[PDB]
Order: sequence, then structure tokens, then C-alpha cells
Amino acid sequence: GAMALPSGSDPAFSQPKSVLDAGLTCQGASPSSVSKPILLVPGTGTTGPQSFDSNWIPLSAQLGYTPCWISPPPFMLNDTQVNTEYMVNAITTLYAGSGNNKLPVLTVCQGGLVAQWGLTFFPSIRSKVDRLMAFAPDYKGTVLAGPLDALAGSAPSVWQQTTGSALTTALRNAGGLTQIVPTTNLYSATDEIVQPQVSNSPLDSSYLFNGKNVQAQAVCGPLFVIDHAGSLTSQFSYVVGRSALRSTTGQARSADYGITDCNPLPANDLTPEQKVAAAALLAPYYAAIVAGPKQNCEPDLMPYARPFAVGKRTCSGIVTP
Repeated sequence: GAMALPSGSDPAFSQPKSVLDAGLTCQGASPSSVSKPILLVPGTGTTGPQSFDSNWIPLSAQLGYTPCWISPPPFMLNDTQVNTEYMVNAITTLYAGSGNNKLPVLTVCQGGLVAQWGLTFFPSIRSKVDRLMAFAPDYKGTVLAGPLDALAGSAPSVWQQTTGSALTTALRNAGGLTQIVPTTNLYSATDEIVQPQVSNSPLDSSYLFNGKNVQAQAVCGPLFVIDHAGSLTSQFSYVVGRSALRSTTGQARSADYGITDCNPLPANDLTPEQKVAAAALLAPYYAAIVAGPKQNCEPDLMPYARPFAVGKRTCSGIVTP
């Protein structure tokens, strides 16, 4: 068979490496020398801690990882391609800093689009990421943003996560809707931020070809409601994520989760303080309030991605070969 992806050396970063390092933090450790790191990549409108303090920072620590995260400024609202420089740099650093050992990446919302962008276009990290555990990823963007012609002034990453954007087009045409490392995608038909998610099929924004694609309603029934934040914080998500992180295959396993795990409330192993914070988690909507970059057209694609979106309109014009 065949699966094609970009090849060669990694494209150059627009940000200096010191600036990208400044966006990476590990709890209790230095990225230069870390035991069993996991890289956490946050959603639009949030920092690492705002997305994960109430959930996978303590949960991954109790599973024996050192939690590390990136907080691309300002609040993941800048150009998704620049947010991805933070992720690629972080994988490079943490892979070296754990002894040249592959490490897992765990994400929410835009974070997963960033992880898959980096894996598609930065070949050096494909052998450095052990597995990807993505919660409500928007690999096709979301139809609840926009539409394409109604985006004036919006932050850069909001233009880019609108359905039909040049960025989501380039990702798809370059082969990035197929999993590149073992990947598990946990998402919900009742996500109020990322749609469409209702088909349990490759139409869903969270779906990756050959991924372990887990729509909550496929397991727990069509009347099982779990919202965007709940997709990250629930006991169901914890059982699936724990299975993915420990699996000998790199993906969650059906033998490990099932209807006995269909609990949409905050993960059982969180403290009561943590469950309260998780159940109240409003981070997905932080981008409605925070000050972002001003952007009057969809950000241009970097040269490594531009050839995959011929005919789409960005700041410079309509992409050609």
C-alpha cells in the first residue's frame, strides 16, 4: 500500500528557538532532563494550565508521567502554524531530554489540529511522538465559526479553524487526515464548539483515517450528552485516555472501555476540588473574552503547506502552484 506525506528536512521556524522554549513548562522538572514526559497541547483561547490544571495535569501525574505543556501566546489565538512551532520544538526538546525516547502527546480542541499539523509538515518528529491522545480535535475546523465570508477582524486561529479554510484544506490534501503515529480521538456528537461531529464517520471533524476514533455516542448511546469540555474531563474520557496511554498498540483498546465507563462527570480520580473545577470548566469559551491578534484575511500558508491548498484565498490572494 501507500501513504504519502511531506518529506525532507524540517521547515524553518519563524520564531527563535529561545522564544519557543519559553512557551514550554514541565511540572517539577526541566525539559532538558525529564522522566516519562507527556506533552499537553491546549485549546483555542487558553494556556496549558487553563486547559489541563483541572484534569490531565494531575491525572497524567498519577499515571506516572511528568506533565509538560506549551502555552503559545496569546492564548492559542495566533496563527495555528506558529502555535505548531511551539509543539514541534517541545517534542524535539522533550524527546532529547528523556534520553531520545518517544513520548505521548495529549490534546484538546485546537491542540490536536496543532499536533497533526506538526506531524504532517515536520518530518523529524514523526519518530519522536509515541502516540497521540486527542480530545475533541478539530482537524476539519468547525462549522460553528464563520462562515468563510463573515470573519472580519477575528483572531488568526479562528479564521484557520473555520470549515473550508485554506489551513484545514492544506492539512487534508497533504495527507494529514490519516493518522501518522498511533492516535486515539475521543469526541462527542453533542460538542457545542466543534461540529460536525454527529456521523461517527470520516465526516466528523475529529476523525482520522486508521485512528482509534471514539465518538462517545457510538459507545454510550445517542442520548448520551457530553459537551466540549466534558469530552476532555469526563470519567469516560479518562478511561479511554488511560487505555490509549498504556496500550501496547499505542491506541485505546476496545477491551479496556465500554458501557460501564459511560459517565460524563469529571474523572473519578480527581480530587473534589479538581472535579468542581473540571465540571465548571469554561476554558473553551475564553476566546470570546481575551484580546487577540487582529486579522483581516486568512493567514497565508507557510511555503511547506501552500502547494496543498491551490484555489483557496488567503491574505496574499488565491493560492496557485
